[PDB]
Amino acid sequence: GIREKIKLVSSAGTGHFYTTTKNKRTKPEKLELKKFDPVVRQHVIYKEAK
RNA sequence: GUACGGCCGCAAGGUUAAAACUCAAAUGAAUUGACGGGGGCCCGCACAAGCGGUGGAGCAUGUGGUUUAAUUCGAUGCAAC
RNA sequence: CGUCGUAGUCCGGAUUGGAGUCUGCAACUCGACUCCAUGAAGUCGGAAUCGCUAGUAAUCGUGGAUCAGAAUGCCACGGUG
RNA sequence: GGGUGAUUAGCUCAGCUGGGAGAGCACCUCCCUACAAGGAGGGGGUCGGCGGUUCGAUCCCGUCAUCACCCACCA
RNA sequence: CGCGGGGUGGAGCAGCCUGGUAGCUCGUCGGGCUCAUAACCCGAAGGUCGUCGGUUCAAAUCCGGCCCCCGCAACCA
RNA sequence: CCAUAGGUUAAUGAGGCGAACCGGGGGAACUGAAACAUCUAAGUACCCCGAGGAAAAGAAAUCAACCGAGAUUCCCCCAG
RNA sequence: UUUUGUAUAAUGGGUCAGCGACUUAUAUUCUGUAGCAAGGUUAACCGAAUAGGGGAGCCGAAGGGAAACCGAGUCUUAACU
RNA sequence: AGGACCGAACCGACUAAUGUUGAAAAAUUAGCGGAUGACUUGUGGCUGGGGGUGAAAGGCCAAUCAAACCGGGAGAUAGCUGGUUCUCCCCGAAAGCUAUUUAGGUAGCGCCUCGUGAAUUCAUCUCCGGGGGUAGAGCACUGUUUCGGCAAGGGGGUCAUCCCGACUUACCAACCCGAUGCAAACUGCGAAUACCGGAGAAUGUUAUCACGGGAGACACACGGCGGGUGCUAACGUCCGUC
RNA sequence: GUUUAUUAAAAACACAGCACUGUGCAAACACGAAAGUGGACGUAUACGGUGUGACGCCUGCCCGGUGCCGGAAGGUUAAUUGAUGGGGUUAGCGCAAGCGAAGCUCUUGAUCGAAGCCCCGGUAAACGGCGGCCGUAACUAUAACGGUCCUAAGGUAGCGA
RNA sequence: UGAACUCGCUGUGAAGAUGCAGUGUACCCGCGGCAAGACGGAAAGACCCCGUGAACCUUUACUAUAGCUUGACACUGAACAUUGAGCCUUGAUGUGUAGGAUAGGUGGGAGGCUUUGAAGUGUGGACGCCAGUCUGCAUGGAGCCGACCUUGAAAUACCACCCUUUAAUGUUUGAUGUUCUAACGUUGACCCGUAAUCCGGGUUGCGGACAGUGUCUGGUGGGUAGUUUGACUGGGGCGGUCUCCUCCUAAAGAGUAACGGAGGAGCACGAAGGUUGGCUAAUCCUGGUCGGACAUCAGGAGGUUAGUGCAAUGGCAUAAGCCAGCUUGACUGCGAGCGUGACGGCGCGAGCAGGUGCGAAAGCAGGUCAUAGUGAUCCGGUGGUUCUGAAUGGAAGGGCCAUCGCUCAACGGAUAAAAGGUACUCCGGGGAUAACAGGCUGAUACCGCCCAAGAGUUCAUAUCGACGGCGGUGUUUGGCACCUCGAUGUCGGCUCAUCACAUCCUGGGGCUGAAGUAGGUCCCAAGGGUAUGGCUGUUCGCCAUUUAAAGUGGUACGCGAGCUG
RNA sequence: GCCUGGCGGCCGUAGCGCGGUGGUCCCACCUGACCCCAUGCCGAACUCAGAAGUGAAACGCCGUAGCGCCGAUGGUAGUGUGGGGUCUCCCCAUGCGAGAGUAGGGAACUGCCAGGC
Repeated sequence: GIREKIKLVSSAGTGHFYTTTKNKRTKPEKLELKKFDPVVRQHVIYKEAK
C-alpha cells in the first residue's frame, strides 16, 4: 500500500507540473494549489491530474 | 476331519482318523396353526382425491417431566389423556 | 339505506384500571356476571397426519340436566343450507 | 544420594485469578414385572504427615515419606 | 529457552484471513413412520469464539500486555 | 578392340645434417581485478608444420580532411 | 627464537670451516645541489660515438565554465547585492 | 565322469612364534590349507593418467596413487613465517576513535618524529564570576513500601428483607489522620573535586603554530581506586579510572 | 569360488535361477576428435541397459511430484515469417512555424510454426510413497467399532526385542 | 650431543626446579644387570577451532559442453495426382416508400457492343420485396437501346473507377501417395587390377530423393568442467542482533562495556501548514422534561493532575490544545558565519532581489511539537535543449536540464550473470580455543559446630533432626580459559608401588535410652592387615560363597621409553 | 515624609493564619447603551457613554516573631591528596564541607514616570 504521487498542471498554459502525494482512498476529488513560479516570477495555480 | 505318526503329491492337497470335555439331544415322516418384502378371488374407508382441519396466538381442560408439605394411585399402541 | 376501507390495526380480544351484580359460614387465595376508558398476541398456521358424502359439512337462534354458588362442556328443538 | 511428578472411595480420577468434595464401575435397597432393561435413594472419604501466613493453602508455600519413573563413570 | 499459531455451544471439528456475520455432526429435550428403538424426517435448548485497556460507524475479528494451550526443535565442546 | 589402370626402363626434383633467428598450425593455467566468469595475463608457456640467408611487409577500390599524403619495416616520439 | 611477559620443564643450537641478504629499471614528484630563468630541456639520429649539432617532443609562465563561449577575469545571475 | 574326500611335485596366506638399526624393501621356523579348476604356469605380446585394471578395497597401476613419475609455465601466490649485518648519539609512541565479507589486514581522527618559516610554552595557589545534579540528604510528586488507625467503590462470603438493611475485607483499590523503609529509571535539599575565563603573586623547561616529509599502533598484561557482573567465588567477567 | 603385497577377511562380492526395459538386424548400443572395429559373420530359443540371488513355497495399494509411453484435437509458445505505423537523411514546398517526392538506413509488431511443457489415458519388479487426531464395551486397560483433518494413496502375504 | 662437579625435600617462579629462597643427604671411578625421573625421541598433529586458502560430493546456483533432440535453407531430381492454409482473379449483388422503372456508388457519354450469349419463367437449388439473378436446364443463338412519356441531387445505348459476402480457376506453400533414376547408397552379386576380405576400374541387380553432412537455430544435457557460496556472541546450534530514533546504567562536560535495563522508525497531514482575533481543561458532587438504567448542561468543589501523529526524553496555555476569519511562506535562486561527524551527510543563521499572505502596526510566515519514514555509485526508458558529435551539413551517440526506480535492507551498496555439503578431503594459524591431565574456586559434593520446629510412647539435643547461622576439606560434579594443538596414550583387563588419616579390621578406651553379653555413638592411632566364583568392552551394577576387614582419599582419581587392546 | 496607579526591577524578608484600614485622590463594583464595533444567538464577552449608589466583593496598605522562608557557631554526612592497618571499613596527617535543626535574621527592598496630601 502506497499513497502515490500525482501531477497537477500549471495555469501557465504549458505541460509544467507540480507533484504531490494525494491518496485516492482518502481524498479522490480534484485539488488546486497556489505556488510561486520562477519562470513567470510570480504566483500561479497548479490544478488537476489527467 | 480337530490332534499325532505312517503312506502318496511340485504344491493346493489325496489316505487312516481318535481321546478328553459336554447335552437330552441329533433325525426321517405326517398333521394343524401363524407369518411373508408369497399366490388367486375379494371386502374394509384403510390407500387414493374432491375438501375441511389439529398443528402457529391468547384462554380453558386432562396426561408426563420438574418440585414441595401433599402436590394420589391406577388407565396410558390399535383400545387412553 | 348510509358509512369505513386488508390495516399488527380499522378488525381481534389476553394479562388490565375503576365501580357495581350474586350464592353461601365464607368467594383474599382457587367462581361467575355487568358498565366505562386502556391494551398484548393474532396477516389461516411445522414436519406429519386425522375425518367425510344431503339435510350430512358449515352457519345462526332456544330449552334442559347436574347444582348452596359456576361451565364455550353434556343432552334435546328449530331456521339458513 | 539426586531429578521431576503423584498422594481424593476398592480400581480409574476430575477440580489453574486460593473459598474444593464430585463422577464411573465396585456394595445394598425400593419401584419395575417374576427377573433383566428402566427409575430412585442409601453404605464407605486422613482430598498423604508436620511448619510460616491467615477469614484461608487442591491454591502463597517450607519440609518428611512412599509410589512413579529417570541419573553418576568411560563420551 | 523459543518460533508459528490457536483461544468455538458438552465432545470433536468448520467459518475467519472480505466486519455488516456464530455453524455442522455426535449428543441433550420433544415431535413423525412404530408395537418399540435406531436410521431417516421436523422442531427446540446452548457458546460471554481467554482477560483488561485502546482504536472506531464497530471488535469473537484489529492494536498492547497479561493468561491457558497445540505442534516443531529441546543431544553441539 | 583401340585405350587406360597396372608393368618396365632412362632422367630430373626431394629425402639426411647443420647454431640461432623466422612464416604458419595446435594453444593453457597461474597472475591482476585485495573476490570471479567478461576483461587482465597471452597468442605467452609448451608441442607441431615448414622454410630462407634472412623470414615478413609494399608503393592503394590505402591514408587524410578541402590542407594534402603517396610503399613497407626499424628508432625516438605522438600518448598515458 | 616466539611473546605483553620466559633461567624457563615454551620451538632451537655437537663444533670448526667455505658460504648466505634492500638492488637498478623506468615514469613522476618531494628534498638536496647546481646551471639557466619566463623560460628550461633535449630523444632517436647526425657526428670528430665523454665535443658539437638535432628542440621533433615534453615541462612551465592565465584563469572561469559540462561545454558553446568569455578572458585579468569568469561561471552562477534579472543583478547591481 | 566329477567347480568330489585326503594328498607329493606345483601353489600359498590363515593362525602362532622368531625376526624388526634385519640376512631382508616382507624373510624365517612349525602347522593348517589350494591342487582337473570359476585352476595354475613357461615364453613373447596387448591395456596409461581422470585413463587403465578390478567376482570392485578408490585396492593394484615397477616401494609412490581421493589421483602415479619426470620435466616445464615456476623464483607463480602467501594481509603469514622466519633470516635480515660493524660503531657513538638527538627526539620519542601504541594496543584508542570511525569504517571495511569488518574480529590476524588497511584507510580519515588521537598518540611519535625530521626539515622550513614566524615565535615563550604551561600548570599548581588564592579569590571572583559561570554551565553545572555525581557523593551525601530527602518523601514533596512518580513508582514501590512497612507499621498503626479510618476507609469510597470493586472482587469474595453471610444473614436479614423490621428498621431504617446489617457483619466481614484475609483480596483489588480511591479518599484521609499519625508514623517509617527504598530509588539507575523520583525530588518542597545538594557537596568534595573537576572544568572555563578573569583579577593577582611566585617558579622554570625552546615551547606553540602552520607548511613540507616519514612513521609505529587500532589482538598487551598488572596492582590500586570508581561501579556493575559472579555465589557481597576464581589467578573469573565487563567497563571507567590512577 | 572372489576380497586390497608388511595391523581391518566375513554376514560384504560373485554364482545357478527371477523380473523389468531397449533391440527386426546396415539392430539397439559403445569406443574411436576418425579412418575403423566391437556388437556378431550371433538374428527374437539373439544382443544392449538395470536391479534380484541356488533350491521349495511365494508377490497389497498409490501415476500428485520426478522420468517414460499412447493421443495429438486443444492450450502455452521460440528463432522466424514481419500486415500497420514511427525515428534518421533528402530532391522539393510555403512568409515563417511547418510540410515533403524517391532511394537508403534503423525501428516497430498484425501474426505463424517444431520439439518441450500443460491437457487426457496408462506406466511403481521406473526414482519413489504407504499419514495423523478424537471419541467408544460389562473392573483397570484396550478398542473388533464410528467419525474427523488430510494425501496420489497412506499395507495383501511373511518375519519380529 | 648449548655449556656442565646434572643428590633429595618444602616453597617460589609463564604457576611440575637442577640451576631461584630455605633446608636435608653424599669419598671417587670402573665391571655386570635394571629403569621411577630428565614435560623424551622420530613427523610443522591427522584431530579441535578460526578463515574474502585448495579439491572433491551434490543440485533446474551461475556459466559452458560431449551426447541427444527441433525447424527452414544446401550437396540434392524429374515430375503426376488429391487437397489443408494464405494470396491473387472474377461474378451476383445493390430496390423500400409513389409512378413506368431494383437508377448500388461514381466520372465521362450516340452510334457501339454481346456469339463460352440475351430470351423463358419456371420444374427445381440458394437468397427473396416471390420480382429477379446465379448454379444448371426446358432451351436459342445476334442483338439491342434512345425519341414520345416522365421520376429524381442524379438516368435507363457505350465506356472508366470503387466495394462488402463468397466459391472456383490460378498461385505460393505444408500434407497424403504415385512412378522412377540421374544427388545419394549397398554390412548385394560378379569380372579385372590381384595366387587381395580394403581400395580402384568395369559388369549386373536391388535401394533412393532416403541416408550422410552442413549454415543458422528453438530446446535439452552435474555425464564432464570452471567458479561463487555473510557477520556479532567473555564457546557452538535454535532464537536474538545487523541501517535509522530516545532514555538510564554512564561517573555534579562529552565519550564510556556487559543477550546490562527498556521502547520505537524505514511515514503521514493539502490538512493537523501559514497568520490575525476569541477561548482553555481533568475529576467529583448537586439539580431538571421529551429518555427504557444513563442522553440536557448550569452552579459549586477544584486543577495548569486536560489536550498534542507515535517511542522515551523534554517542550507546549504567550499555546504547538479548541475554534473564528482571511490565507497557501508546505516560497524561488542564493548566502557572511556558527554548530557537528573521520568523511558521506546535516542543523542553525545575519545579508540580497523577486513574488505572496495575516495584521492597525509592530512582527511573523522559504511547512507540521522536536528527535526515525531509505537506496548512492552504475544505469535503462522518455520530453526538452540556440551545449556537442571531429571531412562538410544533419544524426544514432556523449553532456546539460527536466522525470522515475534496484528490502541492492549483509542497509557505507565487491560484477548487464552464481546455491548447498565434506567423518572421503585438505591448507595457513593457534591452547589466541574446547576435549584426556596441570592450576584457581568450593556454589555443588561429604562432614562438623552455633542453634533448635520436631522424632526418640517421658524427654529437642543418648541417638536423629525440619529451620536459620558459621566453618572443616581440596575434592570430587561444575565454573574458568592461564602453560600446552611441530603430537601430555583414554576406558576397562593384568602385574606392582608410595604418602595421608576423614579407622573397615587389628591395640587403646570415653559417652549412652552402658547392669552383664551386646547394640548406638565418640576419638588416641596408619606399625601389620584388608578374598574368591559366574554375567558385561568394562569401572558402575547384580548374584553365590568366604572374612579380624571385604576402609576412604591424594599421587595426570599412582605403575603403556609397563603388559593387554 | 505619607497615599496611589502604570511599566516594571528584585521575585518567600515578598508566604500562610488571624485582625485592623482607605473612597479628597485613584480603583472596582455601579448607572445606561444609539453609533463605529461584536454575537454558529446575545451589550454575555469585546465595546462605548458616564456619576444617582458603595467601600462589600475587587484593589492596595498594615499589625502579629506562631509556622513557612533565610540560617551563625559547634558537631554530623560526604570528600580532594597523603601514611598505615585490624581492609569496600577503621586509625592518623592535611584541607574542603553539605542536608536537617538551633541562636540570630525575617512580617522586604527599589528604578522611572504620573496623580493626590
